[PDB]
Amino acid sequence: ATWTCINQQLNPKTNKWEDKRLLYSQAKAESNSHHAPLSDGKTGSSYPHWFTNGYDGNGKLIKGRTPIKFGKADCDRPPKHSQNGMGKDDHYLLEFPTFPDGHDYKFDSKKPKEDPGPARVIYTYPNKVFCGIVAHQRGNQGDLRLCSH
RNA sequence: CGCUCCUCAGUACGAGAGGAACCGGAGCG
Ligand SMILES: [K+]
Ligand SMILES: [K+]
Ligand SMILES: [K+]
Repeated sequence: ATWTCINQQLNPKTNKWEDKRLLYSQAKAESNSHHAPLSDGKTGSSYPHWFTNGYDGNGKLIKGRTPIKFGKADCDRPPKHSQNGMGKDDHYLLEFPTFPDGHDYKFDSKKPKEDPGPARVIYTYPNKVFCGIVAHQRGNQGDLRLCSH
């Protein structure tokens, strides 16, 4: 499919704060999460890595929080995250950068860190069940939000 | 001792969405 993500970017090809409308191919996003390692950010970029989605390692939900209205089960099922993330029983949401040109992220180069952009593909652990494509509202930082489609 | 860079380490430690230090290396005061 294809997800529409809205984001405010300071179009360096201008400088000003512009309201871009990015379109992502669900197919390509999934491809991304597959070519991506199945670990909890112990890579140079730090991706992919756990997306708490408002939760804690227990499955209990953090104060003043509200999970992403994902839809499909699993994705909305309180996670279970244990330290290395590699809990022989754990199950949680991972996040990885995804881009409109749906190229695979250089997950291992810190210094210099390939800019991860505003969007990420969220998929289950350890089955990589695509959940959705969320993105920051302003720039490539801040609070994540589930885009439309 | 102070500052820049590497490294430590995307580690430790986090979960307001991130993220140190000590040791060590290069340099300036
Ligand atoms: K971690
Ligand atoms: K340092
Ligand atoms: K040092």
